[PDB]
This record gives sequence, C-alpha cells and structure tokens, in this order.
Amino acid sequence: SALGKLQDVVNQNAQALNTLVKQLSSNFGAISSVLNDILSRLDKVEAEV
Amino acid sequence: ASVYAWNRKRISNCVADYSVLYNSASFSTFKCYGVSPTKLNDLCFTNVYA
Repeated sequence: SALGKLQDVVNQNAQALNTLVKQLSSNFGAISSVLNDILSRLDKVEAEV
Repeated sequence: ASVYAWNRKRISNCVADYSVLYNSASFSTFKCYGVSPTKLNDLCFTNVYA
C-alpha cells in the first residue's frame, strides 16, 4: 500500500482508457453499437443518418 | 387469414433471394423498418416469421 501515489496514476489511466473503449459499445441513439452491422443492414441514404 | 387471427408461418433452414420478391412490381408496398430491401440478399437470420 505504500506506493499509492504511483499506483493511482496508473489506475486513473486504466479507468480512462477502459471508459474510452467501453464507449465504442454505446448506441448514442443509433440502431446499433457496431458500425459494420449498420453498413451491412442499411443502404447509404438511411445509413448516413 | 382474417386479421383478427393472423397466421405466423415460420420460415427456416433455407437459401432465399429477396430480390425476386422486391422485383415483383405488383406489390403496392415494400416498406422496411430495420434493414434496406437492397441489402437483404447479403444478410442471414436465425428465423423469418411470415
């Protein structure tokens, strides 16, 4: 437990990157989380929205 | 079927060609709500319910 200051700086970056990665799964109000599924399922005029 | 008691035939274990359906210009509507009719031939599914 002594090296808390250094381990904290590593842990903050780990939480920040894991949050940034997890956010790729968020729909943001689109019909899917995965870009390739939208491009598979939908034609340009709708897929662009 | 009469709409009070609509049928729901399961379609399964097949190869399909939805362009054959889409090219049947006698169909007065072909609206699609989670896929585009042009893309259907590239897709695959667990089931289709008619």
